[PDB]
Amino acid sequence: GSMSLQVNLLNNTFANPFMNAAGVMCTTTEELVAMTESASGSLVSKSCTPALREGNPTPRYQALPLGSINSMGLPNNGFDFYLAYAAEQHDYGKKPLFLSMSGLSMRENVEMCKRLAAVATEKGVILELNLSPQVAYDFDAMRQCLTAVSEVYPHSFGVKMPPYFAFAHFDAAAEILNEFPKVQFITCINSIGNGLVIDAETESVVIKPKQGFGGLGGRYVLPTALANINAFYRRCPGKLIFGCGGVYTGEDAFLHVLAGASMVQVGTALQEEGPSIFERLTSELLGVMAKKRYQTLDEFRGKVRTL
Amino acid sequence: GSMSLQVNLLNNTFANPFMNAAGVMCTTTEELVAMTESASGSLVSKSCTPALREGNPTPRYQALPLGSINSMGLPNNGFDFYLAYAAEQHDYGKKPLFLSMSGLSMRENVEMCKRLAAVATEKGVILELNLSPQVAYDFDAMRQCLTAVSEVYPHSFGVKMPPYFAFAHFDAAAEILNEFPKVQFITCINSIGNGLVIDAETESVVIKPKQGFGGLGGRYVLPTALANINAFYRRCPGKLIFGCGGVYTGEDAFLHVLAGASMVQVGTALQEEGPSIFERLTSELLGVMAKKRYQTLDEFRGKVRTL
Ligand SMILES: Cc1cc2nc3c(=O)[nH]c(=O)nc-3n(C[C@H](O)[C@H](O)[C@H](O)COP(=O)(O)O)c2cc1C
Ligand SMILES: Cc1cc2nc3c(=O)[nH]c(=O)nc-3n(C[C@H](O)[C@H](O)[C@H](O)COP(=O)(O)O)c2cc1C
Repeated sequence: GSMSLQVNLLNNTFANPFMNAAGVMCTTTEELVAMTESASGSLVSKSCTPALREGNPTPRYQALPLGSINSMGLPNNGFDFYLAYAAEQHDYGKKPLFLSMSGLSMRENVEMCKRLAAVATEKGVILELNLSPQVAYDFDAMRQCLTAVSEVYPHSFGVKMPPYFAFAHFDAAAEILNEFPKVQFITCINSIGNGLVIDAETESVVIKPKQGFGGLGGRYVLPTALANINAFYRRCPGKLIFGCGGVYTGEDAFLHVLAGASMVQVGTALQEEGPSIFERLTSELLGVMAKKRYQTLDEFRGKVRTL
Repeated sequence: GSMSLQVNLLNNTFANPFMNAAGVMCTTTEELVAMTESASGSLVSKSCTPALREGNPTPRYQALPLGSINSMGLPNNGFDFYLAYAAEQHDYGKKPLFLSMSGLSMRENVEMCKRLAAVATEKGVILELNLSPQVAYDFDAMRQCLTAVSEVYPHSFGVKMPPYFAFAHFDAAAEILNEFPKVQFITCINSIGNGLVIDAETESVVIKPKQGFGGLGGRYVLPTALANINAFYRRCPGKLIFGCGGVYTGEDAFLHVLAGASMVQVGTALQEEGPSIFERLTSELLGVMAKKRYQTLDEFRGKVRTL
């Protein structure tokens, strides 16, 4: 019968839940256009700092059989660039736009948010604030960051979270997030931090920054991502959860949604395949839903069965 | 090509670096005997509490294409049983023995160590104290725990660590462990905590306890294990590191050792294959060493090349 990947949230309509992960194929004008032109339901711009940033020395990304490792070091074109893309260039007629922000201090985030507010009101761009020790592993730094943005930014927004690995941490993070009604979505997860890939043939690490230590993505991270999606799905019932981590197929995405995901972001798989991946993912997810006789995402979002 | 997998540490000689991971295939008398009869260089008994524990309701372990998920809940025969095995049954002639301890409180570890001391002294059993919201993720508690144990246990021991994901955490944990000369080895890592596996066919989780959340092992964890091994190798130059996580082949073990491992523990792969796996692994590591023109482990232990 009839089937739909449509999602409705944050006062927008999305043709499907798929979008890129912040930082993957969303740095340059061409990349942003290409994401807008793709079959994805949305897109998010590369996490930005106030000024242009070169990022870390190369090699700083390596694809792997089971995913990827990277230490990009936030290379990006600067806030003015992404702001201008949001203000003047993005076709909102095609799909909604998220802007990812990753200031190097609280003060940097405060300053960009003050400027973002106008473009968010007028054009409807949606902030994804990157919190992902790094800010979200320090609950005090995390509270302080959110308080500061909330104070100065007169709009809803969402937060991109590093993975946690303990229920006490799920509770502590959710408790903080729930004190901020402007945080209306939570993106789980960023990379699994600081893995170390060694190439047995060269007896060496495979990226240059940080003695070879870098964030893991891809097949490595799927169960951690599902854990985090579901953990915050349960503990933040007043908020949406966006999934990110280990999506290569419609079936993978199906798992994200079962766990509680509203949108589903694609990192490593998109890096390897390019924006055409979104045509395949939509098809595949529709195929999974057809075989299981689901017609909408609402039917099974967050309905994973426990034993 | 005269090669040796010999390891020498804590006044002991080990034929090869391989042993079981604590908790895999060593809960019962039969299992400990089979581990002693196997080709492994050593073995460690199931993490013990003061009294026997039934553990969590089943299913509580699931093997996966990329590894395993479990929430066993420390099922074990109790401290008296493993103490008795160490004191009266274990053939130290065949290989050295480690005893893993996991009291649920500092007081419980203290009282077990008081009684373990005499057996360590007399028979040579070596303690691996399991610090893996839980205690390893709380740095003040960790110091307190090690102070308490160090006060009553006049022998070298090692600690079993959960993975960390941030350089600031590597630094903080290492600084504590470096306060304690009795901590002569560090085992990296326990499982990646609280993953969530969801079976797309059944639309459900795969283990019963804790709504399907459980510790991940196997291929999922290898780069995290290598990071922690190398992280602690670097920051604790006075100690040895035992690797644990994602070892299926002699090549995996080669990577553990390059990262800095002295002993190499085998969990998931051993659960799936049984103790004969140790003949395969010794054979495969020698093959990898012959191809790379190494004769001994310390020729390349810790010698991973950075860029
Ligand atoms: C090359 C690269 C660049 C990334 N850049 C960012 C970023 O700028 N901001 C961010 O929040 N996450 C960033 N990430 C993390 C991804 O957004 C995503 O959280 C992670 O890769 C998990 O998704 P995957 O398993 O689909 O790769 C990056 C990941 C990669 C591989
Ligand atoms: C069924 C099972 C039981 C375990 N029991 C223990 C335990 O009692 N004590 C402990 O420190 N670690 C325990 N672990 C964790 C392993 O020691 C090891 O740290 C982890 O499985 C990663 O190694 P692997 O990737 O080789 O599985 C257990 C793991 C599994 C799968």
